[PDB]
Amino acid sequence: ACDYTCGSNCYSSSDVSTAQAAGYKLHEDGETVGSNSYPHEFRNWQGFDFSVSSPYYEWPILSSGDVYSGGSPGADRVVFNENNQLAGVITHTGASGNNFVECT
Ligand SMILES: Nc1nc2c(ncn2[C@@H]2O[C@H](CO)[C@@H](O)[C@H]2OP(=O)(O)O)c(=O)[nH]1
Ligand SMILES: [Ca+2]
Repeated sequence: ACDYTCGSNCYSSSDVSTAQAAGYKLHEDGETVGSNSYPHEFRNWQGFDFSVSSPYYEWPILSSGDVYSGGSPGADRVVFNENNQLAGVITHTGASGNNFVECT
């Protein structure tokens, strides 16, 4: 069980796909939701080793299973590129400061 584990949140590949589709849709229409304007470009400061090509975009994936629509983001995120490919799943949980750690 769990294709991705961010902290204690367990996500299946289906949860990730759904979250990605919603994030990508907004990106291609040029729209954003939430105070931090999601989805927004992800600069990958930490140099995560994503295999897919940049640019990258940060989009919240909620543990409640709902698609993000502007409320509180939480700590988990799906990163995808303009080719609509999954770059990876990361979280703020377990990281210090304003950094991320990859979900296992
Ligand atoms: N932690 C972090 N924030 C990022 C990254 N890429 C983009 N951001 C967010 O997007 C802005 C533009 O690069 C940054 O100031 C940062 O704002 P936040 O800390 O407000 O999320 C990244 O790799 N790591
Ligand atoms: Ca952020």
